[PDB]
Amino acid sequence: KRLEREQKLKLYQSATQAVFQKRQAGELDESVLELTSQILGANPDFATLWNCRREVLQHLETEKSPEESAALVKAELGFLESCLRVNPKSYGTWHHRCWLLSRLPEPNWARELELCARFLEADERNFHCWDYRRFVAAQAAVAPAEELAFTDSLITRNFSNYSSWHYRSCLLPQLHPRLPENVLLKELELVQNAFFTDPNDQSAWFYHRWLLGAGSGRCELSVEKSTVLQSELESCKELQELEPENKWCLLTIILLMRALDPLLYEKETLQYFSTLKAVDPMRAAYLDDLRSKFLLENSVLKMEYA
Amino acid sequence: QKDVTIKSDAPDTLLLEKHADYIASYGSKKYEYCMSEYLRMSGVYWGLTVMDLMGQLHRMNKEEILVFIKSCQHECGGVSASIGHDPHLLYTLSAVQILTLYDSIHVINVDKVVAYVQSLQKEDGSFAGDIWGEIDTRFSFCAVATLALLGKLDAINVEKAIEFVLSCMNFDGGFGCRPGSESHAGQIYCCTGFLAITSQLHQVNSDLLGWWLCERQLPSGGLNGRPEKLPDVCYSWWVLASLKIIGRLHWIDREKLRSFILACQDEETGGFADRPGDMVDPFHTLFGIAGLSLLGEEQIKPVSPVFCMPEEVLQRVNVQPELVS
Ligand SMILES: CC(C)=CCC/C(C)=C/CC/C(C)=C/COP(=O)(O)OP(=O)(O)O
Ligand SMILES: [Ca+2]
Ligand SMILES: [Zn+2]
Repeated sequence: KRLEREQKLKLYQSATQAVFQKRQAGELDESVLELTSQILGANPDFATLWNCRREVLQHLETEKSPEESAALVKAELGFLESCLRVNPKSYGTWHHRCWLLSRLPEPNWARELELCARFLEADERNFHCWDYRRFVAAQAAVAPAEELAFTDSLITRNFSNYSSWHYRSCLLPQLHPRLPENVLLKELELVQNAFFTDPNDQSAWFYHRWLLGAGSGRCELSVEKSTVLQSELESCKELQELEPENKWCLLTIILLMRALDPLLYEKETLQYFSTLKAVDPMRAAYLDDLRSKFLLENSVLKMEYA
Repeated sequence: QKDVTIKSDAPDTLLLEKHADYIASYGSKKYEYCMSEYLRMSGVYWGLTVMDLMGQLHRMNKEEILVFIKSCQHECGGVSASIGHDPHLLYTLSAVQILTLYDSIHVINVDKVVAYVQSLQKEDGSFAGDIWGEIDTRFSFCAVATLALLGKLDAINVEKAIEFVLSCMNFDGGFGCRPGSESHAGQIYCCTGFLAITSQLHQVNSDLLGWWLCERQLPSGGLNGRPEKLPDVCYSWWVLASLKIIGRLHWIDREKLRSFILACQDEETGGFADRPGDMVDPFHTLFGIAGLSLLGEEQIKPVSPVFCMPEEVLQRVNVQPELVS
């Protein structure tokens, strides 16, 4: 342990030394690509070395044949993919890939989308990869509807869904292009499946709270939406019975009652705040402030009675 | 549900003497340190700031650090992490924070720093980190914090910068790296700090964002950086500082968080780790100490939630953005 890393250190130190010497000498060649490959594998956050690689690739592009140039970029893609397998959360590595692809005549975007699907099946929460996927989708002019279909299969195949629900929150407005009610109802159905399938799973509850605000007034509640929301309310009460320590369903009961009729449900809303605070005491201060806000809203509604 | 379980013999007292000793001798033990030279300037900033919060700044090497900083400013005006490395907004900010701590801003060429920052703004208002063009709201914060400390916020296109940052606001009230990016505590800190500096906190949904942030607190008392992740002491900074900026610091359980932060100390070596019983480092030492200050620990100087520097320093340069409450 302690010995072998005294060796590694002096290797990285002399290779680092060697790279900086070559750079000061203006030697922008495959030397320096060889040296930095040996350092960036274990230390991808060494930003200056990614810069050195770019300076070399730029220089060589001017002095090499188009086929030699093409060969260097394919080698770079393989290098990059090997680096990502060891450290998939390095800002520098993902940016270098983006820099490289943006430069190309040329680029094979469907292959890059596949790379993304592969990294996301390993870690569905890797934000770097989701950011890269959005980059690739915009470059390839992938339509929001295709990306929407990708997110569905991801949410249903397993949990760890916050990143995929978040992506849906951005896509849905684009394909729209404040959701239309037919879309909102279908989303509510999808999310309500999720949180009844895995009531633990905070991401569906967060997305549902957004959906509850993303509609028309209420009360310009349609009979269909009124009925759907009332149905949700009763389903959450059932889940409360199955899972008495589940705080998300309790909060959602409160929010549904707000969405339906604040004044008619005043009594129940207050009862639910008490239960919820006992179940989730770390959020007592938040919940008291939420209750205070809701009561002030109620006073305004009552004072609107002429 | 992913959480740590704190052990019953976890430290439950603040060990300031040990932390000051740890930071004072950091990088002298010499060591595989070495490794992290690509962030040296920020490392220096973390050490100096935490020492100043603890009243121990004098035990660090002011004259040495000023020569180091001067040697890291490049011809373009930007500052690198270390000698021979390339300039970047991250290390330009750290350098300027250090010089602010030391009331030594004219050690570097301020006009050229301003010109460097100005040069990295894009047409949509965003900022690249350097000439290679990585766009991140981190760099929006670095740009306006650097300029605010220099009295030069007027040098950039502020309305366009605000527009870009607001385009990064999400369904859940938070902010990510770039438009479309998922909410992350780290980016929320950068963005709420940015909006504080530019006087735009009225554009944040404080109740919605505050809720998302307070739901970062796990049963252990520690905070994570997004849903379904493990807690980490540096979120005691990212999350609390954001909550303070938006007037909702009381939405977390302060005693439970304080207990978690104290459990991350190493009682033998000093310093703080990311989680109880892991290896300590200066980054987590600063953020643990700064978190405790936000929570009102008497032995630690009050810390600015926007700049992560002692408030007395910001008062001296007269840069204290108004927060929500
Ligand atoms: C204190 C100060 C003045 C800072 C300057 C601004 C700055 C660099 C903020 C960092 C923001 C952050 C922690 C982002 C997520 O990074 P990550 O990808 O490491 O997050 P993770 O590994 O926890 O997921
Ligand atoms: Ca000294
Ligand atoms: Zn951390």
